[PDB]
Amino acid sequence: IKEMPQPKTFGELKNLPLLNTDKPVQALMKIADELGEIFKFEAPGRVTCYLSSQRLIKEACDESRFDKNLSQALKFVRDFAGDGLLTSWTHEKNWKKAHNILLPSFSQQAMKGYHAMMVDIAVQLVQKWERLNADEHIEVPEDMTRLTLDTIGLCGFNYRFNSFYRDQPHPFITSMVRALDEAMNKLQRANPDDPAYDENKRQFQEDIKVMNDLVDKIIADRKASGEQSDDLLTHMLNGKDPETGEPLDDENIRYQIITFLIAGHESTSGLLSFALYFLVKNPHVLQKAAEEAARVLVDPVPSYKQVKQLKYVGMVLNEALRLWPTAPAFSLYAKEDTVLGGEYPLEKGDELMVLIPQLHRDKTIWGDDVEEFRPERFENPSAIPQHAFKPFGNGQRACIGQQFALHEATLVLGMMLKHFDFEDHTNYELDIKETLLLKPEGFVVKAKSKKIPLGG
Ligand code: HEM
Repeated sequence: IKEMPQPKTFGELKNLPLLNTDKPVQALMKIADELGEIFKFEAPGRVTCYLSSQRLIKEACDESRFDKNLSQALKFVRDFAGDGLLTSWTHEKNWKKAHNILLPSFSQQAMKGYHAMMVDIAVQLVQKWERLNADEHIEVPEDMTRLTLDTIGLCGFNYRFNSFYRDQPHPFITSMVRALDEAMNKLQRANPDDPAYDENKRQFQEDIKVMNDLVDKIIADRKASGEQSDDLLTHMLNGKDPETGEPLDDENIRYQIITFLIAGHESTSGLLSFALYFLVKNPHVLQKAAEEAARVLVDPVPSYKQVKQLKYVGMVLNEALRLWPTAPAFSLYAKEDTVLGGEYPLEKGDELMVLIPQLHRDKTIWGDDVEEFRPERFENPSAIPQHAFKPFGNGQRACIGQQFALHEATLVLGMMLKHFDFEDHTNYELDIKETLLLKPEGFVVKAKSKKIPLGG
């Protein structure tokens, strides 16, 4: 039984002066390098505990002792994501019900049905880049976000945002992105009911009606035609919880649709952008990956089977997730009084954060060279110690989109590698912007086409 390690406290400010940054996760990582696998963090009126070692994180992942907590971010996101799967407590009736209904629609098998729609958008991306003039360049996260949003839109509810036809995004995306940005901004707002934020709260209400109006209209449209589809909306309209026997109601269906867009777009865009960041910085890995892509992707458009044979591209994406998991933290609470790691007593309801980028640099698990980009670490996934690699969270509250995200990213990165050579023409210095997610801000490349025809 030990006192919990903790950074210096500064009077009433507690540990807050140590996070005077718009990159708190990276600052927290530096604090963990100093204090080790657990420290307590205090701010005026809040206390949390940050875990970074596999040894402790494997205890935190025992679901009989700790359940998912809604961070303050998730709470503010709940004002428009409602009781969709991401922003619900595990005890909510609609959590268990939407989970049981939705899980078969997110399985590896189910990816066979979304494949044609993911290729549709992936071809539009390849075509965009094929059509650039020499001397133009690519804005990487901006184009990955066009792709992921359009793919979730199409696979999710057969709606085309048509992001590659636009300078200014579709109104629904604008409202969604501004809603998220407002929810993030609220976290560091000292005088929230001040008059200066009345414009903020009106705009926030406008963006919610825009999102709701569109999604309610498409749901009602679909119920009136009876059209069936290869989309998640179809499954939610037809599905019944095997446990209660009930279906989702229209309002919850709307929240799940908004939730897929929130949960899937930025996180999957980051994963593709970081993977392409590490490849252009490690030309020898880029060549090995491009060699796989040429060997495997023999038809003008990839089959589902082919995507599954892209094992090295898969390793690349897992190593990008090791170094910079794009959702860098998830929050947990103690369900009852407990002792963590035989040393730290926790009281019922105490909060823990899992600092995933630090977890992923546990030298006792990964070897001393943790900063190096080595996809080969993932050659044999079953040999990786249990709970060492957690970019998709944990247990029943893990990412339901994991197979969808991975299949999407493998497909797209395999086609990028097949069709283009890449140049890091600005010698880009990694700049990791933090919102709810990580992304390599300002990352730009040039792509030189290999002149390989696409398909019907
Ligand atoms: C590679 C990109 C992705 C990463 C790194 C990621 C990561 C995560 C993480 C860490 C969680 C747990 C959140 C928490 O504990 O508070 C989560 C949950 C969730 N994600 Fe993802 N995710 C990704 C892609 C997607 C996609 C493409 C979708 C949807 C199509 C999606 C939908 C969801 C949903 C609905 C939840 C809540 C699941 C539940 O609690 O029942 N994610 N994801």
